[PDB]
Amino acid sequence: LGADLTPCAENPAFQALAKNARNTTADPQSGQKRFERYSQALCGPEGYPHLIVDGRLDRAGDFLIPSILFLYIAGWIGWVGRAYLQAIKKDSDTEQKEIQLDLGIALPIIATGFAWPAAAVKELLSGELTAKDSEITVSPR
Amino acid sequence: TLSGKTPLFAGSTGGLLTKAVEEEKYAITWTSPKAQVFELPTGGAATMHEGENLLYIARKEYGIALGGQLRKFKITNYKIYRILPSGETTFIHPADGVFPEKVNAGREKVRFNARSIGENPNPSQVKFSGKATYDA
Amino acid sequence: DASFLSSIFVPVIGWVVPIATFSFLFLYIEREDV
Amino acid sequence: VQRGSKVRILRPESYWFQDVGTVASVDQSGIKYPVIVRFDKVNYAGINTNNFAVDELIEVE
Amino acid sequence: ADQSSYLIKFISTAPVAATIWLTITAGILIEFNRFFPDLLFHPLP
Amino acid sequence: SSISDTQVYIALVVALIPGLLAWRLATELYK
Amino acid sequence: KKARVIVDKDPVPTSFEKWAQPGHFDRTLARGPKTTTWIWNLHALAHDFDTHTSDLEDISRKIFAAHFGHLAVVTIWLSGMIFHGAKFSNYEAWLSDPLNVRPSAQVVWPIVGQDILNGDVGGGFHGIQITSGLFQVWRGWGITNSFQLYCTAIGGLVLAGLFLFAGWFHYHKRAPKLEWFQNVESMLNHHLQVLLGCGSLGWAGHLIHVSAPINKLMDAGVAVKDIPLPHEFILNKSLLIDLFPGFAAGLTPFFTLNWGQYADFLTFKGGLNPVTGGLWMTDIAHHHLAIAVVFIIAGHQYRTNWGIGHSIKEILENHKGPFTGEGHKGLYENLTTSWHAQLATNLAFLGSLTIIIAHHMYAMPPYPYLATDYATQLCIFTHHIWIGGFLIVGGAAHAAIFMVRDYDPVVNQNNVLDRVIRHRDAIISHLNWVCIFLGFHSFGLYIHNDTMRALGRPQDMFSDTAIQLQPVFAQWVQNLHTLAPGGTAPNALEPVSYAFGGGVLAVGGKVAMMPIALGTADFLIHHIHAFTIHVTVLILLKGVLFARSSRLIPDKANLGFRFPCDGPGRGGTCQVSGWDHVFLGLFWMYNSLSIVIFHFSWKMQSDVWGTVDAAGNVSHITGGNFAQSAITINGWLRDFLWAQASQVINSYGSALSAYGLMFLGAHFVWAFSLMFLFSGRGYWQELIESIVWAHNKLKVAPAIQPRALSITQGRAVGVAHYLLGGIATTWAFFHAHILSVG
Amino acid sequence: QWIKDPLHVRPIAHAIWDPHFGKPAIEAFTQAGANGPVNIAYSGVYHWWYTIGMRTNTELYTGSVFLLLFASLF
Amino acid sequence: SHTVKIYDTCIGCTQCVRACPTDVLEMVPWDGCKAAQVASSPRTEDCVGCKRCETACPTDFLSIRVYLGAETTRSMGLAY
Ligand code: CLA
Ligand code: CLA
Ligand code: CLA
Ligand SMILES: CCCCCCCCCCCCCCCC(=O)OC[C@H](COP(=O)(O)OC[C@@H](O)CO)OC(=O)CCCCCCCCCCCCCCC
Ligand code: SF4
Ligand code: SF4
Repeated sequence: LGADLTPCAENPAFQALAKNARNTTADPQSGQKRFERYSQALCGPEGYPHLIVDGRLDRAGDFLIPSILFLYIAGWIGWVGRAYLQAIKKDSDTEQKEIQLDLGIALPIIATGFAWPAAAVKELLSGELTAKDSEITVSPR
Repeated sequence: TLSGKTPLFAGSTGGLLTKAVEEEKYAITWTSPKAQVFELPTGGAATMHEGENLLYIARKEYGIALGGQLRKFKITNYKIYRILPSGETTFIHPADGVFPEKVNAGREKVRFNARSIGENPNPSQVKFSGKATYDA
Repeated sequence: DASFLSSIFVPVIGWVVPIATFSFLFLYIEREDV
Repeated sequence: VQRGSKVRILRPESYWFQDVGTVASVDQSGIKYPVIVRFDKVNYAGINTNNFAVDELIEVE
Repeated sequence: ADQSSYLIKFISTAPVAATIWLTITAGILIEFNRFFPDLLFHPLP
Repeated sequence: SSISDTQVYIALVVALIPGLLAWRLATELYK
Repeated sequence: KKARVIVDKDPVPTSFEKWAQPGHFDRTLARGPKTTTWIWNLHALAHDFDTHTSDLEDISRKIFAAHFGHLAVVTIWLSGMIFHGAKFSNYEAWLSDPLNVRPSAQVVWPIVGQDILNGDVGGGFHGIQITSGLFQVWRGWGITNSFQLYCTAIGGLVLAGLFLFAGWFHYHKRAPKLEWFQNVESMLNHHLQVLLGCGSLGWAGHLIHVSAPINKLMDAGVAVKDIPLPHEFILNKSLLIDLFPGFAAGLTPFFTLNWGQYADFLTFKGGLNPVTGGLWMTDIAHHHLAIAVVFIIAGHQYRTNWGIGHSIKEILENHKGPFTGEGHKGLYENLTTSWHAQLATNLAFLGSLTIIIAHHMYAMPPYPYLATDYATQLCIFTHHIWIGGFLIVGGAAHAAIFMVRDYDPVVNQNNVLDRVIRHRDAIISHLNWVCIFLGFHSFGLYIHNDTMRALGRPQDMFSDTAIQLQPVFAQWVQNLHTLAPGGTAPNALEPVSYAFGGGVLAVGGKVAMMPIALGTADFLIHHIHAFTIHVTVLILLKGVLFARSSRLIPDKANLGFRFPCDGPGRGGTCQVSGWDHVFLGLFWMYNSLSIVIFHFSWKMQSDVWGTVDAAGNVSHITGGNFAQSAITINGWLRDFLWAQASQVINSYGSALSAYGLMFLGAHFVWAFSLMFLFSGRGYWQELIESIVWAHNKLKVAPAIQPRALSITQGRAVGVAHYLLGGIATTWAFFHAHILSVG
Repeated sequence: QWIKDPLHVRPIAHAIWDPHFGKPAIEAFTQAGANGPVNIAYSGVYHWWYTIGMRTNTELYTGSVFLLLFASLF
Repeated sequence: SHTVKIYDTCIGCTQCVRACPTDVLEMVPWDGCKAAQVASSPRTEDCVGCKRCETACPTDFLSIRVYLGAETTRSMGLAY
């Protein structure tokens, strides 16, 4: 797109960097397979692949696929932590259960965390996702 | 004015400076059942006398720290004086004759507000008036 | 040919104004009249 | 306001303003802040009790 | 074994569960980057 | 090259006027 | 009384119950968390055994067991370093060519491109070049192959497990009484004799039988495969007599005091071995023998169960004079009833000793091929300087903790401690004066020099070509040491170190050690050192002497060792505690030692280290620029910090790239410290209030209430990141620069 | 002098009169074609005064005296 | 001097009088609490402003408050 972006296959600087390619892992062809993967990206004038994050599906693997994958994993984590905190408030020793986890409570919660978007929609539509503003504390104005 | 024996210590440089002769000076008196070692508020060890003791000090807080220490020696008859350069000796602690932790009759409420603190007015309501928000 | 004014004004700004100013301000902040 | 009844604080200066507390005891001496209320949360001083008036409380049931 | 219950309550404490869980997570990431290195983007068909 | 001696002397004499007015204003602001 | 073994049987049961109870040891922590303050208090109170129990016997038992656990930690570390030298190093390739192979352990696994760090160190090996000098230590031990390193590592692991079992044993099974610990005379006798004199005598035995023969064969040019095993010098006597002919006479010249036949292997040469640049192994063995005899005799001083000897208490009772009142009367009871007074003395004098070790091990290089390994020399000097500075600060901390907790006015009455309290205004105001004086006449001369050089006035500076300040007393002491092998040490051949004088010793075409000439810049920097040391002393001594009281706050001992303030009144009383004085003294220790190690680095690179030609002239690393550049702050900034940090910034894409990364990340941590040091916790608690609101809205709120750090924890975190970042920057800078140019 | 070559002539802020300067410093700041030691101006006041029509030193002088009387007015 | 004022939410537990290092505070008779006592500050000229009384107070936000004001030799805590 912008500021002299060519495909990596057409760029002489990318093919100049591809010859002297350090091996990332123990196999000798990591440096060659790295540039063979990165050849389909767009390329700056110095030879480096520039990602395009505007949202088109030609470049969806640059940012859109990591976005959906991250949001799924982070929603899993935050949802499971929320559900565990709400699970242990009914037990009357809640502070002890935060420094010492109950595995018998936590492990079904981390197992059931694959359906966090469905559960989050079902809790948003039910109104149990949030508390009322008059029921939580605030400071003097 | 004040009768008492100076406690036994060889002197410190932490004692009382020119403010004593020019501005104000404090004294603490107490009686002891026996001669024993206490710590000065100025730093160092000193032996109190069996009988009446007198120890001139620079600040009142020195006397109340020492009187808090003398309670560990089961001594509760200590008195703190304020001495001016004119020689004017006034009796300040305990002023009433009873320690301030105990209620005594004849004491009046000083600087009592008959409201909770969240009921103080705003600063802009009291602006240019010469009063504070917490007054009265 | 007024370049000689610097050898007057720079010593005045650097010595005479600080001495007179700090002397006034010192005797003013130590004064008990006003 | 009864002993053992869940109440909510209406004192704005309090640590537990708009937060649920539990009544411990109520004094009948005609004093201004008779109701002793206990909390699960402690304040910044580490204390979880305070005296309140009847006007500073609403019952939570 | 009553001491085994004590060991399970020890493993369930916050720093020990943290070091076990983050060791497992870091090990998964390290092993994935051993076998499949250099994934700047997801490659497309 | 530059301006003359007469112009520097005249500018100093003119600068005595905001000096005197600044003295009066600073004393008035204190008063 | 008498010194006997007395031991309780099974005091504490061995059970995992209290591992499930975090904070079981304090009565306040054992209730459980209500805020996040509890979690940090579980760590700040974890080793403060006085808050655990009040009785001194249980505290002493906990200390003795924790010492065994700590020795087990150090032994695991030591045997792990020896195991990396065994399995993952080029040690055997380094023995064959010490001048051209760089020492390296720690091969790095290839995962994310970090096998760039496995650089070509030589000997057919790729790995991280090490700077701790384990290789020189092992060559001085006489170790010639990897299997001896494996046996040493396995022995270290067995010794570590034995220490760990000993700690378990003396806490749970057989715990000593309090009167066992208070036999300080018996402890001093056994330490000075067995731990030091018998240890130095056994090490003299090793140096005579194993180290000096093997190192003499290595220096003669024999290959390390042709050098016989060290037990074959004991079996076959003719090899020793072929190396050292004094072994032909046997043990009979020892007992008949005919010690002159042993002069083959017990020398007094001085100087350095011209092949290795290290000390002579015969001198080192003779040293350990003489030291062994002195410590064995010294450990017979104190009285035990047989009448003869000394009471340390009686020695202390006698030493009173006219100025000092009752003398050292109560000081025995302070050191026998308080572990903090002992930790103050042992930590301050062991930190001073560690600094002394740094100076001695640069100037008289003990190990073979240590002097021409410039990287190891710089790193072990600067390492031991930092360790010594930290331990001195810890000694001052525990002096303040003694004054707050364990000090007794009844015991310490009219003695030296009671009297130094009673004129602390005199001491502290005079130390205040010495610090202001030295700050002017050390740093203000640099400011004068910067201004004079900036104004185009080099003749008005303090330099060698202008107003001269010659360090004339240190020049005098150097001349007296150069002339000592003639008359004031007739049986020495060469001076104690070449740093005082006596010509240039070159090993491998590089300067091992040469005379360190002292001019105006050395005068200026020694007074910078005197100034920064004195300010550090001012802070730490003012913390200890005012730990209990001051004019400002008379009951400071009631508030404790570690408290933030006594509130905003009486002017403002932030940072009056003993902890806070340790806190500020940490910064000044950092400042001082940073200037110490910068002085070492630039002085040794500019005036000592470098190459020697066949003509004999020495070309140094930075070219002698210390004399004219180090007298200005601009010269330091330019020719030391800008010029020598070219190697750590130009190091991406090389094997030294981790040091560039650590250089930047240490700058990050040092800058991150200033968030904690400059701010305060009322802001942060009010910010946590809005974050806790946003959690209470979404019903994700912990029962453990989020709190900001305490005031003291804000200070501790800030100074910890300040020290971590500032020292790791100097670490990465020293490493990348000296691994390039050394 | 800056009028006839704004690209190659350094503007002058003011003169230096400093008795602390040694002779190499006095030589080092005798720059931009000046008779003595001077400071170079970096505030762009030459470009601004040249753009808005000023051409001589007398015009700058009358500007400064006008601002002296204008400050007297305030 | 500083200004120390006592609000009506006092419970009379006398902890501010005990915490005070300079004897500012005393307990007086009262009838608005169960302990029948408030704290009172007659000697605010001895007040250094260290706020140990506010540290010692158990009520939810402070039956007693210190308002820092003009500085004297006593309020600054100078022995000279
Ligand atoms: C249960 C876990 C959890 C969840 C769901 C949230 C949720 C939230 N936090 Mg968060 N927080 C947490 C833990 C959590 N927090 C912890 C432990 C800390 C202390 C480090 C913080 C510190 C924190 C700050 C400082 C801020 C938030 C903010 C927020 C909000 C915006 C999202 C965000 O910034 O996330 C990002 C949160 C972080 C990067 C903090 C670390 C998160 C950790 C790594 C996850 C905890 C994992 C948990 C312990 C696992 C439990 C599993 C269980 C089965 C045992 C959102 C309401 C922001 C806000 O108020 O926005 C309106 C904000 O400013 N939080
Ligand atoms: C032989 C050495 C020695 C010993 C036994 C002690 C022992 C003690 N000290 Mg002490 N101290 C020492 C050296 C020593 N210190 C030194 C060298 C200093 C100066 C730096 C101090 C300064 C000092 C102060 C100022 C205080 C103590 C206190 C204490 C007591 C409680 C310690 C505790 O609970 O641990 C708690 C330990 C921790 C919570 C660990 C802290 C982690 C550190 C700060 C970070 C380390 C970073 C690491 C080196 C590198 C980064 C790694 C990272 C990435 C993981 C205990 C009696 C305290 C006390 O109450 O005394 C009675 C106290 O207030 N000491
Ligand atoms: C570069 C920064 C810097 C500087 C200059 C200082 C300066 C000083 N600190 Mg320090 N300090 C610093 C950073 C610094 N600190 C930091 C970061 C901390 C935080 C931990 C501290 C914490 C700290 C403590 C805790 C202590 C000090 C102390 C001191 C004093 C040392 C003794 C003395 O008088 O020195 C001599 C003075 C100097 C070297 C300053 C420069 C003097 C110049 C060169 C000469 C004057 C120039 C000129 C004549 C003036 C011209 C004026 C012009 C307007 C006319 C001094 C005032 C100690 C102290 O007060 O003990 C007496 C002390 O106890 N400091
Ligand atoms: C702590 C570090 C020392 C810094 C202090 C230096 C400046 C301070 C001046 C001292 C003021 C008063 C001192 C106490 C006043 C005092 O008590 O005087 C009296 C004291 C002797 O007191 P007594 O006669 O009562 O002896 C009784 C003793 O048993 C103690 O009770 O004399 C000295 O200690 C003078 C020593 C001066 C200290 C300087 C010597 C330092 C040793 C240097 C050796 C290092 C190796 C050098 C190798 C070349
Ligand atoms: S709250 Fe903080 S700033 Fe204030 S006096 Fe205490 S320690 Fe100092
Ligand atoms: S601020 Fe200090 S002196 Fe004043 S009332 Fe409180 S505790 Fe007493």
